[PDB]
Amino acid sequence: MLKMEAVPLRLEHRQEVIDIIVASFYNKADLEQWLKPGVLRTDYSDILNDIWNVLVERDLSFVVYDTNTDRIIGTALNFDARNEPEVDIKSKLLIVFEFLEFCEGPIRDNYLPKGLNQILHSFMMGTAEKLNPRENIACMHFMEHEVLRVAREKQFAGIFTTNTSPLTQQLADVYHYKTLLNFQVNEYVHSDGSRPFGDAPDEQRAIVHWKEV
Ligand SMILES: NCCC(=O)NCCc1cnc[nH]1
Repeated sequence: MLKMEAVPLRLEHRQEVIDIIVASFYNKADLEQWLKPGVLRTDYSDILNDIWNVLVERDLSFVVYDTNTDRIIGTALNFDARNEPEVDIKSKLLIVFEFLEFCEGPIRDNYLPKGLNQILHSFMMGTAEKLNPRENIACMHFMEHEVLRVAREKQFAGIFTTNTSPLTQQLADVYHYKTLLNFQVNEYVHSDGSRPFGDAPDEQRAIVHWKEV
């Protein structure tokens, strides 16, 4: 059985976390696949490197170790939704985060509690490529169990996230997240009038989830 341990994010974890996040969102990503081409492996390392110190300082993120190998197999990058770093993303990933803000912004700032230390934004969650289905399913449950524990320990009012893959969306629903938006990603219009995910099927959703803790 997979034996896992959730360790808070340390500064030395940068390259291990970047590898996992690139693996989970490069050509495997449900939104990034439609921005092909022009999205390189380094675009997510660039974002993570720009926010790495603040991400570790906020002490809201953790990595998941396989205690049998003492290697990181998963990570949950979290921020206070009302206290996130300012990112000038100079890649095509700007459309992704502008789309996520398009999904989150209106709901966050109008229907979610006001003030800091209220909204725990589970904005990124990744697992290692080597994980087989069982290891991945088990690691996803472990990270969900831990973001709740971190949310309660850090005294947040609830967990807030936009789930962009069918697996994370289903996990959120069986974990009793409330659905606050079920948006069809091929209907989102970029600033230039185009639909960056217009080639995605109608069935691909960006679901904004929220569970009070
Ligand atoms: N509870 C899961 C949160 C998560 O990992 N969401 C990823 C959304 C995303 C896609 N591309 C950039 N961000």
